[PDB]
Amino acid sequence: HWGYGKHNGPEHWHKDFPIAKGERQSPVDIDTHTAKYDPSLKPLSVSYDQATSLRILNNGHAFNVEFDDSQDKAVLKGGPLDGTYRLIQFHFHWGSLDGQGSEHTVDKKKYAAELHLVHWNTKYGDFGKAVQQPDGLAVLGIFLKVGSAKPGLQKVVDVLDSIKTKGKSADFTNFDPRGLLPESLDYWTYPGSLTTPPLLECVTWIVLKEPISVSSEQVLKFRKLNFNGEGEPEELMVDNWRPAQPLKNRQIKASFK
Ligand code: NA
Ligand SMILES: [Zn+2]
Repeated sequence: HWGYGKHNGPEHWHKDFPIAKGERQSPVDIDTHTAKYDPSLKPLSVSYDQATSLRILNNGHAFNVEFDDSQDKAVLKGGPLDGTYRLIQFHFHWGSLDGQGSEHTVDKKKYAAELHLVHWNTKYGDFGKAVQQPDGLAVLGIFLKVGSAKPGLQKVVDVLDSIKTKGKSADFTNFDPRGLLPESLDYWTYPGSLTTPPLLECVTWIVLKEPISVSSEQVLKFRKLNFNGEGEPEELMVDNWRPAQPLKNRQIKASFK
């Protein structure tokens, strides 16, 4: 019954998921002046040319665009990562107004939304086994600010009418996630967790420094989605973000000088 409301939101999650108070929880605030440049970090290799999207699903918390991860098509490697991580899905977190919505913050700044491209380490064979490992996942996080429209996002925006409520899905083939990337791949990285229950501490976070711009109209359509199922009282899907969590004994590294 976890969600984002007063009675089931982030402040309650620890009761069913005690790791919510663990040692490597996400998201965090990125304090830009103390994130040291690490010249040993490699350029990020984002290889999405062969990505096969399949479907888009409203899961009652966000919407997921799902990919065929049965072969090494769309993969992330390099950067802080050892080996190869396969893209399984992407989703967003966003706010009720433009001044909040992101999960990570940058010098306490909240962006209007945040895109998460979720990948699993192929050395573990399946996603379910990967989430039993401290290096099982790599999530590429990209901030969204409101300004000019993002052309590569419009196909997502236009299908949302068909998945308004929890449990609805639609065929979503031939979507190219390269259209959601900014120009620069400069990033910050740190070890963390899933930002929704079960909050598992599996994730190498890679957060890009450069936001993408989306239009007010694009994010307004996100905010017309529903957390509820069909036939139930309408609860707009907004403010589906977890606030920043204590950094504890971690360092955030920058890929850029
Ligand atoms: Na530091
Ligand atoms: Zn997420």
